[PDB]
Amino acid sequence: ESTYWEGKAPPSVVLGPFLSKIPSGVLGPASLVALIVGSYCTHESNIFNTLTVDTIYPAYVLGSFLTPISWGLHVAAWIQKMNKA
Amino acid sequence: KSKAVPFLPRPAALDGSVVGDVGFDPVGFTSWLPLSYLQEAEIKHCRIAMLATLGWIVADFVHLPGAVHEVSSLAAHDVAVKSGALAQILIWTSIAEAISVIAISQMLEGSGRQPGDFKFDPLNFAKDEKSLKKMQLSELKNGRLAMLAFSGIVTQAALTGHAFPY
Amino acid sequence: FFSGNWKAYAQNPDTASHIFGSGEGSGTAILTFLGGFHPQTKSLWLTDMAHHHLAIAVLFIVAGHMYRTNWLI
Amino acid sequence: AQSKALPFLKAPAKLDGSLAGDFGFDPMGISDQVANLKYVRAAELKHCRVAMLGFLGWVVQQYVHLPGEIYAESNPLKALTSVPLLSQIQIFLFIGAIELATLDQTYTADKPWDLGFDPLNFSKGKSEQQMKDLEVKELKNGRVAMIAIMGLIAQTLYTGVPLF
Ligand code: CLA
Ligand SMILES: C/C(C=C=C1C(C)(C)C[C@H](O)C[C@@]1(C)O)=C/C=C/C(C)=C/C=C/C=C(C)/C=C/C=C(/C=C/[C@@]12O[C@]1(C)C[C@@H](O)CC2(C)C)CO
Ligand SMILES: CC(/C=C/C=C(C)/C=C/[C@@]12O[C@]1(C)C[C@@H](O)CC2(C)C)=C\C=C\C=C(C)\C=C\C=C(C)\C=C\[C@@]12O[C@]1(C)C[C@@H](O)CC2(C)C
Repeated sequence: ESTYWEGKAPPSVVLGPFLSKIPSGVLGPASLVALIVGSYCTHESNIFNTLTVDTIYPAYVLGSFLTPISWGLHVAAWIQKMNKA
Repeated sequence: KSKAVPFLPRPAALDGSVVGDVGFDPVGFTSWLPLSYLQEAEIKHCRIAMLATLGWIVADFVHLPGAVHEVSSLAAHDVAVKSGALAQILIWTSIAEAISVIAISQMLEGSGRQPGDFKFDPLNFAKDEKSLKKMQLSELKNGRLAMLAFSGIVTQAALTGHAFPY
Repeated sequence: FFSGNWKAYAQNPDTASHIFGSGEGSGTAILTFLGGFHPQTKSLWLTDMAHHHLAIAVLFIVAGHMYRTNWLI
Repeated sequence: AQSKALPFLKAPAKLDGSLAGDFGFDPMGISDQVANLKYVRAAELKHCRVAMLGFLGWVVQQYVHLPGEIYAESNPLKALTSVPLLSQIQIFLFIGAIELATLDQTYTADKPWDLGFDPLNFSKGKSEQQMKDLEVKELKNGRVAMIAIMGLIAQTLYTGVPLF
């Protein structure tokens, strides 16, 4: 326990007992891939092609949800990297 | 060090389990999740895939106690969700799975429930530990084979239209 | 809803000549994006507000699973 | 493990031994919040008795009716509206008169379900094992009736066929 921290990086326990054991070399590239996929899904559902009732595409929607997620994945990747993991 | 993959080292979380531990985890998923949760998921997939493979094969051969059951297990899904059978099976499956959350949560927390154990042996096919371990290994091997077989069955029966050979 | 063809609930919304409380110029849709106001009542579309509350319901039900309880997550 | 109904789960702490009908069935752990099992058992037994009476009334109204015309409706849910409000208000007042004294009784007593109702003295002379067996019979039958009366209501609301 003791999620409180004062050093350079928080302890790996703040990532939960599922991300605490992911190597940073896995989280990092996974975070970048998720960010790219989410940005592309957002730019394909909108921006590049205007949205319409007949075109919603749960893949692009679910995808776009990987952009907010990506943020968390690379934050966890940095936390793991600084904690020698 | 691994028994399944001689090149890669043995997984750290896989030492011995009567579930068929041959040390096959190249991506190290056992480090991610607790081994017990992954074992429960694997056994659930095994049982679902075995039931599904048997049902697909049988329902294409002899399944017509009525009119709406005159389908080829490929258009069966839509026809029988329109009929209402899949709704009932989903209701009972949801009840069983909602109970299974507590079963999965009672393990991973304490208790003594082995993964995939529901104390369902009404006919007592397994008697002692040796039979239990042997048939656990047999069930998991059959379930993995059934997973791959059902994957092949659906992919082939969607890549073409045919019967049992697919 | 079960088939996933959720666009069907938005097809054929209330027209611009719909008299509120009457079937003249009405539609069959129940969840739509229209924006703005009803041309007659000068108020938000009822189908707009139903869709709004459905979205809010889904979001809040999802957000209500955040904190830990007796099931380890 | 300790649940008989769900042989795999361990029952909660308050499900043990006494309070007949205890099969360890509390997966959601509702018993963990209640201070005791007295009130929940009282509510369960009241539901069991009301559901038994409801199922019996459902079947009898399906087959047997009072001589008057106002009681000639076969569908129980339609008879809920066809029957004059006088009969229903009399039934409700009778139930409330029975319910107020038991309202004083239930929230404080050790056996709130024990209303002292035994006009035929079916329990006088029975041993403890026989009494517990009778309690188990009552609870079983009541749970089955509850399921059955809810099913009857659902099938009447969904198909209009009050029976079968
Ligand atoms: C009014 C309904 C009602 C109530 C108040 C109780 C109350 C009780 N039951 Mg019980 N039971 C009921 C109905 C009910 N039961 C039915 C219908 C069955 C048959 C399946 C059972 C089978 C049963 C067993 C086998 C056992 C109990 C036990 C218990 C006791 C401990 C559990 C507890 O605290 O839960 C309190 C329960 C509630 C507060 C009810 C909450 C309402 C939930 C949310 C139900 C939601 C609806 C449901 C999912 C579906 C209903 C629709 C339809 C399909 C029927 C407690 C006195 C245990 C015992 O004896 O301990 C002493 C025990 O082992 N019950
Ligand atoms: C009356 C009727 C139909 C009809 C008729 C007539 C009157 C007869 C004749 C007329 O001519 C026509 C007609 C229509 O009227 C009968 C219908 C058939 C029934 C009643 C059979 C039901 C099938 C059961 C299935 C298909 C269940 C599948 C099992 C699953 C289990 C899932 C699990 O994942 C769970 C949840 C936990 C995991 O741990 C492991 C397992 C257990 C694998 C789903 O994966
Ligand atoms: C009534 C009953 C018991 C009544 C007992 C009473 C009043 C006893 C009272 C007394 O002992 C006391 C209290 C104290 C004693 O000193 C005095 C007396 C007076 C002697 C049990 C019913 C118990 C009733 C039960 C268990 C009913 C189960 C019903 C089922 C399964 C029905 C299923 C279906 O209805 C569906 C679901 C759908 C339909 O379409 C198809 C079918 C199949 C018909």
